[PDB]
Amino acid sequence: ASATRLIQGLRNWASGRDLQAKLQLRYQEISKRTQPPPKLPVGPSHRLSNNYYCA
Amino acid sequence: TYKYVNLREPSMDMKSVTDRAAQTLLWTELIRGLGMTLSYLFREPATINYPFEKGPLSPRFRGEHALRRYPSGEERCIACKLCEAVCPAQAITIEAEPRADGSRRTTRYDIDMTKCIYCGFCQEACPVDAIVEGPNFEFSTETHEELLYNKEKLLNNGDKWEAEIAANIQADYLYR
Amino acid sequence: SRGEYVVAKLDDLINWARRSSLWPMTFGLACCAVEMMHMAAPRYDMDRFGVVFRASPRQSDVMIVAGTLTNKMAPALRKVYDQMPEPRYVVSMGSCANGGGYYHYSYSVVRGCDRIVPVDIYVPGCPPTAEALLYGILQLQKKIKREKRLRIWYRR
Amino acid sequence: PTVKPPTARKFIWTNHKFNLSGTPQQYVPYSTTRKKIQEWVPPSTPYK
Amino acid sequence: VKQDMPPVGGYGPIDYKRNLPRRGLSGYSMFAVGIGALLFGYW
Amino acid sequence: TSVKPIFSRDMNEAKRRVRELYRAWYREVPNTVHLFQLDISVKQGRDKVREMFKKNAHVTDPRVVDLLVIKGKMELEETINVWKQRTHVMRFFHETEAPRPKDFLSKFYVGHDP
Amino acid sequence: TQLITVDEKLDITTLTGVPEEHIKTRKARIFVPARNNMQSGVNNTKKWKMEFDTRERWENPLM
Amino acid sequence: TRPTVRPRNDVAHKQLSAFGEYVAEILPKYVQQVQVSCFSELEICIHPDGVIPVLTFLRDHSNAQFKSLADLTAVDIPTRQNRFEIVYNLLSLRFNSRIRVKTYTDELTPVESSVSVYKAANWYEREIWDMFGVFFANHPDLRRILTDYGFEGHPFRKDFPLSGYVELRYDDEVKRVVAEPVELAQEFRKFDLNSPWEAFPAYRQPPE
Amino acid sequence: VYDQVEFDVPIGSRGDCYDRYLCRVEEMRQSIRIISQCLNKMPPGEIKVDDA
Amino acid sequence: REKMFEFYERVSGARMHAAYVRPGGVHQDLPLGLMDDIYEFSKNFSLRIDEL
Amino acid sequence: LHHAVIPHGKGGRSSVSGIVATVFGATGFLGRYLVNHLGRMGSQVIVPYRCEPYDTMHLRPMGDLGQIIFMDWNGRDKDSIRRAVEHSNVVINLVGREWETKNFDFEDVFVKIPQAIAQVSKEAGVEKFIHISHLNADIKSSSKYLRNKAVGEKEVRETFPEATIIKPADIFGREDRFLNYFANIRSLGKKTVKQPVYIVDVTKGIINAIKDPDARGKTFAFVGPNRYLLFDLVQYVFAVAHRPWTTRDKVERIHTTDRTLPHLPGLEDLGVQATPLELKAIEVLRRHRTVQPAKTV
Amino acid sequence: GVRTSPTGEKVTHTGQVYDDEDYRRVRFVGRQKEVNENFAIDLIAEQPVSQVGSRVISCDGGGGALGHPRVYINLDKETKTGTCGYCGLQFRQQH
Ligand SMILES: NC(=O)C1=CN([C@@H]2O[C@H](COP(=O)(O)OP(=O)(O)OC[C@H]3O[C@@H](n4cnc5c(N)ncnc54)[C@H](OP(=O)(O)O)[C@@H]3O)[C@@H](O)[C@H]2O)C=CC1
Ligand code: SF4
Ligand code: SF4
Ligand code: SF4
Ligand SMILES: [Zn+2]
Repeated sequence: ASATRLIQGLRNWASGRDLQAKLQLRYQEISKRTQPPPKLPVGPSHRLSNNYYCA
Repeated sequence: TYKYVNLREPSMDMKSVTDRAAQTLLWTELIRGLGMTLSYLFREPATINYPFEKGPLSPRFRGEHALRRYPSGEERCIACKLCEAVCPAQAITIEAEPRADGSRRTTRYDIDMTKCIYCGFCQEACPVDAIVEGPNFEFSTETHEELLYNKEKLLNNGDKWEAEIAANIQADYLYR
Repeated sequence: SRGEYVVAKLDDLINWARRSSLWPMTFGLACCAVEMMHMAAPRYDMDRFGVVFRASPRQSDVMIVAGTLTNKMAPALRKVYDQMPEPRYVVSMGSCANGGGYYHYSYSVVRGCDRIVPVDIYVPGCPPTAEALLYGILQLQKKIKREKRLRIWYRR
Repeated sequence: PTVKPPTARKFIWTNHKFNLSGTPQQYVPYSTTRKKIQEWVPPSTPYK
Repeated sequence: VKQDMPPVGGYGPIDYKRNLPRRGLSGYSMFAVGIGALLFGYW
Repeated sequence: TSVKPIFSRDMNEAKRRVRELYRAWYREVPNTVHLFQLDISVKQGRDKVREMFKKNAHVTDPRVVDLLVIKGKMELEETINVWKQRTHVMRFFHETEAPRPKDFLSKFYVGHDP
Repeated sequence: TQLITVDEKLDITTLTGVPEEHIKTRKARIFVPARNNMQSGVNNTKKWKMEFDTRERWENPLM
Repeated sequence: TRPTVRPRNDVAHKQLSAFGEYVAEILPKYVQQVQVSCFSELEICIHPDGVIPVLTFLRDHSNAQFKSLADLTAVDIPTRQNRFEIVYNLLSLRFNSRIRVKTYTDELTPVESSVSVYKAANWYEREIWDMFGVFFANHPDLRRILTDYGFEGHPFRKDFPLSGYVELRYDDEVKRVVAEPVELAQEFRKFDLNSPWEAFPAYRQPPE
Repeated sequence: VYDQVEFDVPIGSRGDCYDRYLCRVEEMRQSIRIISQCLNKMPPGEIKVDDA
Repeated sequence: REKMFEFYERVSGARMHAAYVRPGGVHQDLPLGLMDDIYEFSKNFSLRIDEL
Repeated sequence: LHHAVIPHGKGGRSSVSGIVATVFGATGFLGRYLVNHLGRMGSQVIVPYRCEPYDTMHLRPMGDLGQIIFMDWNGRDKDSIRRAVEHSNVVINLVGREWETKNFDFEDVFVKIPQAIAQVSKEAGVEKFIHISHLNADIKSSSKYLRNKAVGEKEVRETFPEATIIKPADIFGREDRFLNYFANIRSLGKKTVKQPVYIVDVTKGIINAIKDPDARGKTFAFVGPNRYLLFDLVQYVFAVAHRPWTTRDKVERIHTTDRTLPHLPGLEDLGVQATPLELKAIEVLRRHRTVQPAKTV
Repeated sequence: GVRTSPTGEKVTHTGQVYDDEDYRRVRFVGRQKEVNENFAIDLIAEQPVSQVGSRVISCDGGGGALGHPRVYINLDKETKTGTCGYCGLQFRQQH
């Protein structure tokens, strides 16, 4: 994304496609490496009543 | 539900015939391939500068093994032999005896780093988070015998990498 | 004296030449060969260190054993190792080449490639990452740098 | 670690050491267990 | 509960079809260009 | 007690097959020695062939010796074509193996193995 | 008749590929395993097991 | 039993039972047993002499059309006097179905080769001969396919140990790779993990 | 859940290597299609079976 | 391919041999922010297939 | 006898043989064969090396894990010798050079170094010391090599009365300098008589001298089963090889006849059958290719 | 609390040290024997005992899910403190 406009134009002409729309090099658009802590849900068997294992 | 790759009949009118013959005689698609490889020349390469730049990793990464301690100096392993029972490669050897104050502690804890497949079953079978797979991966040795860790080597690895292993465990323990 | 200085400088020159043009051959046996291919990818770029991609066995310097060495494959490995010109080096990649790994107790797996060829660098992992094999290659370069062949020749 | 420093513990190394392979400080494996079978030391006095 | 989930409106478009630009002149145009270059050179 | 035969109905045709396999091995031993650049003579190879046939010579079941002839034929075909290397041919001769003691006293001296 | 008569004892030792000193010097033991006295379950005493005598185990000089 | 139990298919079970009756009634000369499992899989256990007719019928019948041979396997069960169980897995693309044909043989009895029906059987039963020592009569080219060139013994049998009888190492005196009797630095540790309590009462065997 | 996603199946016509290569390229495209559909239809809930 | 290996490592901790899909489901849940990266990668993969 | 030195196993690669051997000059040819024979039994081998470790790379795969210990040593430094031999129970001496150089002449190689090694191994309490001499060693010999070897043998015997002194005649093998010398010279024939001995027989004799408790203080002479003249030996070597570095000291040693010592015990007293040259000449000289046997006196 | 030997070899926390006449000390010649200088038995001895006013106490090692499984310790005996079986921490009743 640091390329000049002339190099971008030559690159797009020789490739035939708009390469700047879909760049293969990742930038600040991806998610952060530090995330807030999660809270995962529990399954259907996490019940206090009517939870007999033989059923 | 399905599609017909390569079932396009060629047109037989003079326009299509002259287009195909001009493509044959003047080498159009060869110029297309040349030009696109030229366009790929003028892009910034994806090469990082190792060892000054490192590839991205995750807190779940499985590298070198380590033995942890409680936040009082006492080691966490209580010689329950679950890690050597679950080890798919039989890389762990454990021998235990009661020590001087009667605690249940190991006297021998060997991990063969040439047998281990780095699968992480031991760190998830541990009930006390004693054995871990640390984030270190650059530990190549010049000798085979340097890859046969005893208890002292693993304890030293834990003391060396605690400040990172504890942070990775703090980041990941809510997904377990 | 003068002679020790001359042989020290010549040793530095030949070690710099040898360590900065390591041409590898790769035994594409198993998973670890796919990880070797991933170290030859644009991200890690083995070529930028002077380490070419897939050199011939008759002109390579370092031989990389990436995968499992079975009983049916070991004499071929020894035959390929014997034809390499000196100075030749061997790098063992992954647990299968280090000590057998997952298939250590198998009936048809050689328990380590060091039972067939001499091995200089052991790269641990299953598979060791491309970062780890790059580290092993650079450690091999460090090992080549501190060689003392001409000093040993002068002292003898 | 200038923003979020790690937790300070007394057993954590204060001096980080790099890969010591091929050095005199390299790791040498050994058995950490003691002897299993105890031998019979013969008496130092003659039977006379 | 907090979980890794898609958004309410989903994600954006993602292409999966072949895309070839079909650029350049026709057969007649390129043949005319070559013949004109030949005539200029011969002249 | 009736069983399905493999190739031989009784012992005579089985003995003929053993004879033919021995003739083929005896013929091929010089070519095997020459092509593989072995360090043995032709006589040592023929003695090894005869030793294997004599070791395997206490069997009276026609189907068992039919399977033995079949496996010997596979080994002979494996050697006629260059599929074995020099190590596979020389694995019949245990040169690097230490001589195992046989009498009681030496086995008593070296270990607990009976 | 596609069915021949073999009146000899069944012996397949020449085909198994086992070395002879692991045949003539080994003692097989055929037994029903004892119930473990630490447990009251009897599911492990249903099948016959055949095993072999224990040979020498020594200590590795390295580890 | 909704969330954590696998749902049961009954239409497929009925269809497979009907087709098992159909096959066992068309071929009574070789078919010995027909069963349909809990998860709707049809197994037809036949006599070893009728391997070619049963497979040719299942390949060529208008109501079978089992044109694909997926897998061919032998299983070693030492307590049976016919210890080897040879298993054919067939797939029918016309009816979108799968079938299993099982037969038995011991060490010394050969089995008729099914190369003349399915062409994958060539390499499949070459591997079966290599691993279990089961001879296949009327084979085009029967040799070893996976083991070492000088290997003695069949490794997938259950009396063959996990680690073999020989191991390879390079000897400098003879300048060659040599085979020696096997010695392990660490013995493979055997684990007795079987629980002494019965798990599934539905599979309980009657007492003697 | 492969019956809840929509995709096409590439079918060759000549049995050569070129048709198989085209089939693999089209399978890449259909895999991208299924990936987008799986992203848009991810449900909440637990990840292991609750039979402990 | 290296990007997809990064996805594998983020979800399991190993680049190639994840040992992630286990009988009963999967071993660990997806971390937060993974599917956005999957969406971006799949958004550009069409142009990657087009260039190949 | 310590508990860790009692032998165990079946004599394989992973076994324990109870032999802790320090092999000086193990980077050569006889030392290479001896380390190969020692490592396959499962013996602890200490290799003190002088050269680059790249040359000891070939010795590395000759034993199990932890069974070969490489360490640096100096010829004129007794501290390295004491560092090497203080934990072993047998010390083998194979230090030699066919030529003298600027830093080490024949008196340094054959007299001073064996004397220092034997004295240190005596002071370290080593039970067995084996020193490899030459057969034609004589105090009045015309060659400096044999005179210095005889002097060094006498010094080793006088400083270590329990030392075993071995006199090989002439050793031929894959990496030797005897048959490879004659094949590569493309030096003449005279009335010289020789009985060369195979390298494997010499190695087996050394191993059996280590094992046998009655070989302490003896002096063995290892010779081959056949005595050849020099001229027909050279002709036989040239005929086998399909062929129709040197010094004047090597010229003198070639033209020196192999002496006969019936009083000294040989290979037959250690239980070793000597291999004749006709069985191994093709193996040695197949590399030189691009036969009637020699006459035995 | 490391300890040395008359040989000069360090003694590990498990009590292992090679004998003086043992030949296996040759592996450390020119190299070093790695031991851990932090002895856990000496380190857990410095922790003060915690005094509580209940008949029983519960221990999870601190950190909740990041510790050991939660156990319950009885404090009926007055002659001795109650040591946790996992973490080694000891407790004493106030009365
Ligand atoms: N035909 C024969 O070979 C016979 C040999 N012998 C004796 O057997 C012994 C071994 O013979 P061989 O293998 O052929 O000879 P080599 O030259 O091949 O080996 C001699 C060894 O001694 C080492 N060495 C030589 N000089 C010195 C020195 N000044 N300081 C330290 N190490 C040194 C060499 O080490 P490096 O290469 O690292 O420098 C080498 O490993 C010798 O003592 C020789 O006299 C006796 C009779 C016959
Ligand atoms: S990561 Fe897996 S193979 Fe390695 S020690 Fe742990 S359980 Fe064993
Ligand atoms: S699972 Fe944990 S507590 Fe149990 S023996 Fe292994 S490391 Fe120790
Ligand atoms: S070490 Fe692991 S990744 Fe490498 S070849 Fe072996 S099984 Fe595959
Ligand atoms: Zn606690």
